[PDB]
Amino acid sequence: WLLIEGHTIGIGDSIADSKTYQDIQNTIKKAKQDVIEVIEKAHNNELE
Amino acid sequence: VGIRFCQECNNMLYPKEDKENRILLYACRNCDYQQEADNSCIYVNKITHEVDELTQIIADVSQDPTLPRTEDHPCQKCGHKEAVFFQSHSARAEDAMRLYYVCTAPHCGHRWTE
Ligand SMILES: [Zn+2]
Ligand SMILES: [Zn+2]
Repeated sequence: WLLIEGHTIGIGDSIADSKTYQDIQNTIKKAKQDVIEVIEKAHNNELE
Repeated sequence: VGIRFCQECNNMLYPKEDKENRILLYACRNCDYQQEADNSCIYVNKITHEVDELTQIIADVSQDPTLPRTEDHPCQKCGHKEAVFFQSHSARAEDAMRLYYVCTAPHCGHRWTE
């Protein structure tokens, strides 16, 4: 039956929507900002 | 506090007290030289090492190319609104990540921590 249906995999299966890329970049930027904040706290000696 | 050697015998000195006058008389044991103890102290030990690293940070680290450089936190003796910072990187001295700053002027070097 798979002869009829067939299966595959390609670049189209790895590309996501532009909105997804924007959300992912926003999440990464927020994470980087948060770790910058916590390392700043550690540098200034307030991390209990 | 420190350590002294001879005046005429170039040899190291131990501590000792005076049986008669009751005064700490640092006396050579390899020879017969003595002196009165002006300090009146014999031994000190800082096991936890409160002594901050500022007493031994070298000034010329400022002109190291590879360290960071921050514009804020200007120096005190001279304004010179740009300096460098770097962690202690000294195992067992203290478990405090306080950044150590040193001014980067050609002849300055006033060090501080904040
Ligand atoms: Zn001697
Ligand atoms: Zn300075």
